[PDB]
Amino acid sequence: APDSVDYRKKGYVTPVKNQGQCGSCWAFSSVGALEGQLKKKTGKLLNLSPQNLVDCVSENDGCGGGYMTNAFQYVQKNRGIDSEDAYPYVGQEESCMYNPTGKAAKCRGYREIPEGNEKALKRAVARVGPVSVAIDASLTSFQFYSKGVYYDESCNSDNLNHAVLAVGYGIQKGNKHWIIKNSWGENWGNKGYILMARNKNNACGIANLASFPKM
Ligand SMILES: *C(=O)[C@H](CCCC)NC(=O)OC1(Cc2ccccc2)CCCC1
Repeated sequence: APDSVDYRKKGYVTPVKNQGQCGSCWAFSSVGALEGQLKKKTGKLLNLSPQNLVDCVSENDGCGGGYMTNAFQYVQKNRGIDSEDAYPYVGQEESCMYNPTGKAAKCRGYREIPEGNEKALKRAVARVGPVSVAIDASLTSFQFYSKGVYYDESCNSDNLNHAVLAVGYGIQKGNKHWIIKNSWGENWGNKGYILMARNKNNACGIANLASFPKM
């Protein structure tokens, strides 16, 4: 009886969002990780504010990209992150309008998964919850994905360019996989999700930049 986990059934995941014309993949990924830990610690979750991260995380580059660890760092220093409702996503960077009245979660730090270790990533997903990850999502085969377990050998593990959220893992038709929540709208892939090959030599670099927030 193989290990399997789907945090969507557990109430750790919010509906799929859409970055729009904004390289904010990392903000949705971070918010997604924070949301999982929120549910796990407080028993309930809310939609956190990715726009809050885009505008305030000065260490990152807004619509120009950013690292999830900088996001977590920010929330800890700032002593809070706004809810999606208090700081709505507009799809482009603007001045930092963080307001403590709309706080919906806190962060006390973060941990990175040892680079390249899918086993460690598997344990983290199982012991912590949804984990922020990065991959190479530039391949056409990746972008037009619709079902099954994605695997394309050309995927370059040394070219991480898109941040996502690992909300679980398991196996389909004999092929092990990671359950990945994207931020290109539910119109993308399978209702916004995509199953990516797991234990297939770290395909797409799925484990080269994984981390989660301590809450
Ligand atoms: C996801 O929307 C962004 C898109 C960036 C627009 C150019 N991807 C991203 O943030 O990539 C990471 C950070 C980064 C950005 C640019 C060059 C190098 C690194 C890399 C993996 C996760 C975020």
